[PDB]
Amino acid sequence: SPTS
Amino acid sequence: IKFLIRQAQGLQQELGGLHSALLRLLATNYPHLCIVDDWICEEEITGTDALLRRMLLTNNAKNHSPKQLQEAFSAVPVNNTQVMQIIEHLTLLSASELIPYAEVLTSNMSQLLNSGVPRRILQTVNKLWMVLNTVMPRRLWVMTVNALQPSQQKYTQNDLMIDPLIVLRCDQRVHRCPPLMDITLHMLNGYLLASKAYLSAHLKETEQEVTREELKNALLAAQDSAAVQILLEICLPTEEEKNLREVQCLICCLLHQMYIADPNIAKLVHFQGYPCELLPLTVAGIPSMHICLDFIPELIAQPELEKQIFAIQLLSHLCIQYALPKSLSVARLAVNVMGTLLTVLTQAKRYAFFMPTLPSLVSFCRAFPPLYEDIMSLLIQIGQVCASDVATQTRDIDPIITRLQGSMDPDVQLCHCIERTVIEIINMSVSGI
Amino acid sequence: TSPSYSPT
Amino acid sequence: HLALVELLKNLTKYPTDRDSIWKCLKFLGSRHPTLVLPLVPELLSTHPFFDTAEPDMDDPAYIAVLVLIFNAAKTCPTMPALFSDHTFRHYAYLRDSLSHLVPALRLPGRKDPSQQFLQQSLERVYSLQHLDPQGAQELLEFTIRDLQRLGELQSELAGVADFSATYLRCQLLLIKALQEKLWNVAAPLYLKQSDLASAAAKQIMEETYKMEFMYSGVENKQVVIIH
Amino acid sequence: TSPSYSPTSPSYSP
Amino acid sequence: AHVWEDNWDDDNVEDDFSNQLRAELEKHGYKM
Amino acid sequence: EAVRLGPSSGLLVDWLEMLDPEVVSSCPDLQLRLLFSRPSFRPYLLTLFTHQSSWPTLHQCIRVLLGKSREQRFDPSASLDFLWACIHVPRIWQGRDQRTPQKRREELVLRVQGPELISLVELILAEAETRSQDGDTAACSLIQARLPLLLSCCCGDDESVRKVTEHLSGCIQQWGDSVLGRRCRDLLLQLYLQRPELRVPVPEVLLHSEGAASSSVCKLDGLIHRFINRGADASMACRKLAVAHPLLLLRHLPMIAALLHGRTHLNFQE
Amino acid sequence: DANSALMELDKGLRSGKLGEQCEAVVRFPRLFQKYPFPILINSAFLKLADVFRVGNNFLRLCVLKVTQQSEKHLEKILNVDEFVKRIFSVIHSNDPVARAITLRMLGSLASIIPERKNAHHSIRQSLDSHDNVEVEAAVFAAANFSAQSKDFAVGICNKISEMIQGLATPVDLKLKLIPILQHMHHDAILASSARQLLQQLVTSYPSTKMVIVSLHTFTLLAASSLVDTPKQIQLLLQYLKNDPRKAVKRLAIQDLKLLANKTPHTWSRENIQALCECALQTPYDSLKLGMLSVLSTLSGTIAIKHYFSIVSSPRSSDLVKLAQECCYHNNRGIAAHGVRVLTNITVSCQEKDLLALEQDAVFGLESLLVLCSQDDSPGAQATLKIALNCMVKLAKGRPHLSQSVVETLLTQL
Repeated sequence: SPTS
Repeated sequence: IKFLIRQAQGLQQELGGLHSALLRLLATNYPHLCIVDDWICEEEITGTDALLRRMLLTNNAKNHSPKQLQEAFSAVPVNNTQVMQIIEHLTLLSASELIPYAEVLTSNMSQLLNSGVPRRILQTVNKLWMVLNTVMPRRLWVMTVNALQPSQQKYTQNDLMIDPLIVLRCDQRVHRCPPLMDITLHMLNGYLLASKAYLSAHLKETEQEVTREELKNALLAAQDSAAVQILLEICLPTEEEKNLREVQCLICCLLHQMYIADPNIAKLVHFQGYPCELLPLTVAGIPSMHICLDFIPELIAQPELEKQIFAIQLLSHLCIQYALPKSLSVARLAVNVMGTLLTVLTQAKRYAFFMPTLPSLVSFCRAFPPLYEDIMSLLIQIGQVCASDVATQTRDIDPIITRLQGSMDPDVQLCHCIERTVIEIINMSVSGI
Repeated sequence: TSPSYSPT
Repeated sequence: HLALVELLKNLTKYPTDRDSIWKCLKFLGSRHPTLVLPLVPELLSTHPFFDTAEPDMDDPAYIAVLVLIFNAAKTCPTMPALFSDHTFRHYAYLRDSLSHLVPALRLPGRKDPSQQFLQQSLERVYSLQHLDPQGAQELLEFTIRDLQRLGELQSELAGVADFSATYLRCQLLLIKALQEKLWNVAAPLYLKQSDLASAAAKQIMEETYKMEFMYSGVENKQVVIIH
Repeated sequence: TSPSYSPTSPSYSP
Repeated sequence: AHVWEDNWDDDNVEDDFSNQLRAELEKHGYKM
Repeated sequence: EAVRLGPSSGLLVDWLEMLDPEVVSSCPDLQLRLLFSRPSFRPYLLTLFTHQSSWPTLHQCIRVLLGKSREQRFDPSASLDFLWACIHVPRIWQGRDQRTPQKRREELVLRVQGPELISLVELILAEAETRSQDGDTAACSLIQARLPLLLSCCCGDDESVRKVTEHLSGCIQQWGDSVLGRRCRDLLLQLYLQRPELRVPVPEVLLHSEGAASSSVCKLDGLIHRFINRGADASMACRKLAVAHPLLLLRHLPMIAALLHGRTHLNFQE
Repeated sequence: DANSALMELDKGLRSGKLGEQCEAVVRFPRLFQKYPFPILINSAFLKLADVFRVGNNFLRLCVLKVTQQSEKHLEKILNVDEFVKRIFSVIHSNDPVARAITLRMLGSLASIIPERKNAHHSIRQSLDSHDNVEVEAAVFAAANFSAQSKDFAVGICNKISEMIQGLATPVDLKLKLIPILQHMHHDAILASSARQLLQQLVTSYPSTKMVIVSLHTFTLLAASSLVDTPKQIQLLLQYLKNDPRKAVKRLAIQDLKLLANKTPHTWSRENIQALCECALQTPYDSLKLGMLSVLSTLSGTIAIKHYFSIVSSPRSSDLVKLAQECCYHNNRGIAAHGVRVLTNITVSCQEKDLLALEQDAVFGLESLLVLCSQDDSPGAQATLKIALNCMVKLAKGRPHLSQSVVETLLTQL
């Protein structure tokens, strides 16, 4: 995602 | 005016402020001139294929003439190919020279409407009509409408700004022929914007009041809304089939542009309600629809039973299409609303409210397997209350005996609908991975 | 400037 | 999993060596693909029934995870079905953009003329030497701009093309200097400013020096031609 | 809210 | 190309000065 | 159709198009013989027939092309590409959404009948059995290309059951084993249908429909193992679908091969 | 004052009416051509990108036309990433018209952003979407990016080859899709691949409407990437000899004119001889006129020395017979080009047997003088001025015939  | 604006567009560099002032004035007073699609179709391509093709086929193409076109096109059931020859050379012709050919095509589209013509000829006519639309739009609209009236009073420009549904007064043959329907859609959108401008001018003239601006807003809103309703009724399949797909695509495009221009109109159309046969295909077609989740709570809160049914069915097909948490909250609200109406509704209106909205429940259950036990609890409650009604008054077909597995009594039909939807939920969930 | 049903 | 999370820490903390980050993630995915398979639902949010919002396209963290995913999916075929639609078009865009970082996949959506010509033009000039000074001038100008176009056009023939081109410019300059009308006009005048011949001499000497020294590969046959 | 940008599309950040 | 390159006799080639002279002298339009 | 004229053929094509507005007007048998047979401008005329023939004519052409005919009078590649262009006409797909679909949602198809479907699959398998130089690999590639139209045109459990129970005899150049490996994409649950596939015993390298559910069940088993309401499923459902279909877990075996590696973490396991 | 104009135009932008917003938007190009100050340019462009991200689609078309007009100031733009971020950020909209307008603006921004991989990808995806107006806008945008880049060009040539073989989309969209291959002059291997594609295209679609654009794009491609000029010339001569379509032969005329005007020294002796045989074997006066114009241009250039370079008599050469018979042909333009060819060859080459050609040329010359003297047509006066060009060139090149030509001109007086 944008931040895992 | 349009042609001179195009020339000013070309010669912007020499003219200091004139191009600015004229384009402001047209955007102030002639929006049906300054619609966007005609201008982008004007902007075209700089692949120059049109210019090279013109320079190397126009030559001396044996001097095609409007009278020759008229002769061949009056003898068109004897000769289609000469007509298609001529209009091929006409598409090769440019924007300025096309003007003496405006009389023939429009005034003689009736034999085009007659079945058996090839849509290469139809699309050639359509492209020529686009070019004449970017050159001289207003008289083109007048001749097109006065020649598309069904088989004949002669409408005028002022009459068309007064009542643009005359554009929709045309043949059911027009309705089921694709590209002529696109021509009709352009005229419809244009004359709607024109009607806004003309009521603007007439009210500002007649001042020689606050209720007058509100009456203008009401008349315009109801006006384009009724236009939308007529378009959707066109999308309805007729009894005869019981082309259509392309027609539905074109009407979905025009509805998309109207919805993007004004989402109030989506609100008003959905509060008025349209056939639920039209509902799923419009859901698939129109992409700028998912604004509906803003007002679906309001249409649920509306006091009319027909409107509440329509809202629930619309929510069902929305939740099939887009599965958002916002849509999930709206679905949960809808289920609790349905429980409340179950608590408060008498039996005749219970039938009249719970027959149509059960495929909406199977749509909910397809969308949201979290929202699942609530559906089953509501289904069992509506079931046993209808079975208690069947028990109350004497019947014949006896679902209580039928337990171990036409035009009948309402509670019988309701119990049968309930068990059918349970069957559909189960088959869905089995096959749905 | 009417955004909804009048009584509600 | 933890190697990924602190690698993303490093990328979001020092956003300059993201190129090495992407290449090392690529080598990790190529080295062992099968380890990452249970993480595929977790590393990218793919909520089991919801429509997940489209991820950012040029977000470096998302690029870093995507390149690892594709280098894993090089061998194992059991995750195109796991992919979402944004992953499909993002594989298209990443394969379009970073050609050496993601490999080719099987997704359902995405299923010496120059030297000879140079020789031919030069031998054309060499053969067509025996004609009018004017026609020599136009032939020289035409071939000069031709070989200049070729030197722009290719890269490995650019040096030799420009070298022969400046040699032809040299020859044209000398022929113009000879065809100057100073020779038509009688000797004792030599007025002023017609010395295109003298400017030609200076330019031709400078071009010979340039042609000798600035070029890399020259051999003594070329050198004695220069001299 | 965003009648023309569709829900399954990226936001604009600033 | 034109028939004769050193043509002093051409309309659009001529400059502002004897354009003004042309205006005056076409207005005059006679010689004694 | 008769003369083998090289350069003049362009003038002939232009004139035949120019004086025949509808492509199939006077002698449709001759027209279909020209368009499809057992040349060079055939793609041009096929594009014109695709985008320039009326809907009843198109329906009649599809029916007479896919109808029962053992003569093999139609060109297979051109015919099937014509069907694919017919289902992908942009006028049909004019203004609806593109490149944001739902994968569970299948919107529209083209309905076929029983014998029409049988003739269609027989002709596409005949084209698959042609094999001038393509080989098994390009045969599988062409099968991959022509399978989504088969899924669209069947679009039904009855038609799929009839297709899978239609299996030819013989033992050379079968490719019935290929389509009965494609049954996983067809997403059927028939163990009897898997039994012909198991007798075929060929590997799986193409995408499988139930792959997401298989990975979900296997990762659920691993997650329940690592955590220890999911364990009852994580045993019973996975063993049930395992005994139902063998080749699916045969394909998914490397994931469980690289799983179960906590023995170094707990060698003692007390 | 410049700043004053800037924020009053900003207030016009912030005004409610889209008419006044259109006013200020279309008023920017005057301010660009008045104040070339770069900070002012950058701030004006940023406000343009804002109003384009949120405008009502007619403002969007106005901003597009503003960029397409004042394109020349684009190179002095500082905040390129922010400008492109807004303009590209409005491409995810569901409105096909808005997507088409945005793609046209990216085609306009080709001068400052020729490497943007995301722009490449969005163009390539919208190239095979279905909405018509955005398909042709995507074609235009590809036509610009392929001109100012290379890797995008190789991606598009692969995609175009795939589409054309993949048989979807009608013939009109194929016409729009062909002229992208003019910008393939970045490398020889791309040129060769495109050349094979175009040969396959012409052999695959024998239609006049196909062939005309295919040949014209193919010849602009070769004239730009001048490596396969002989292959181009011999293919065109094949189509001029073989193909019976008169319009296609006129294409061959108006294309060999372009090649003869650009690259004359590449013309070869067999090419000249083949064109001469075609000009003899033609039946049609107009096509013979075109071929004679081509030979007139080639005769004016250097290639006549190539045709008469030894290591076959000059009289045995087929050019001379055609030139003589067409100079004495009935039709006036044909005679004019024939006497042009004769004048050019007489002044240019000096062999022993050409004195008879000199005499024939001068006598056919007063034939043209009498015909144009008593014709009195606009085309007649054009051919007359051509004949007088022949006079000046012949008399200056060769002073031998001067008294004869002067007394003939006096007889015409």
